[PDB]
Formats: sequence, C-alpha cells, structure tokens
Amino acid sequence: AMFADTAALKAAMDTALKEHPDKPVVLDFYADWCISCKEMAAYTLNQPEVHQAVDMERFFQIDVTANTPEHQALLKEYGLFGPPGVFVVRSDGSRSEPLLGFVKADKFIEWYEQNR
Repeated sequence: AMFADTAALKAAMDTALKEHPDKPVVLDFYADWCISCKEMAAYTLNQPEVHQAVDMERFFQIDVTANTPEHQALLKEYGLFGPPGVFVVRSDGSRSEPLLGFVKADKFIEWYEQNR
C-alpha cells in the first residue's frame, strides 16, 4: 500500500534490503496532481508482465501530496522537486537514475532490468 509516513517507508525499505540484499527495491514518488503517476498506475504498474519482471512486494510508493517537510526532505535527498520519480534502490546504498514520466510495460521492464 502507499505510504505517507517517510519514517515508516525507510523502515520498510531497510528491512526489505536486509531480507534480500541480492535483490533491489523500487521507490516511486506519488502525488494526486501527478498525471504520469496516474497513467503509470492505470496502464503499467498493474500489468501482469511487470509483476512477473519486478517483485512488487519490493515496490514502495510514497505519497507526497501533503508536502510536509519530511516529504520535501525525501524529495531533495532523491534529487527531485516533485513527482514523477521512480528509482531502483540497491542494498549497496546506490540508486539508479529515475524514470521521470509515463512508460508502457516493456520500457518499464527494460528500465528495471538495465538498472539491476
């Protein structure tokens, strides 16, 4: 489910990386004004070929609609002003360049596979 509490989010991400460091996690920045976020949700993230390629139990979403300081802080730490923004985040600490808009499943998957 979508997070709004960044403390809860990091806790979940840290655990997932300790549980399977040989697998990355994915972090996705959502807001209710984000058109590409809603396209991703409707045409790509819900598609069976994505769930086959990406472990969606390892897919974390943070809702920054409220724009509280913790949201602002997290955006800046990921080099964003706002959504969209989808990162591959690895157990090493390193993160991929973000996907910054709507793509269909095949390009999403290509982006994931090429970024670990």
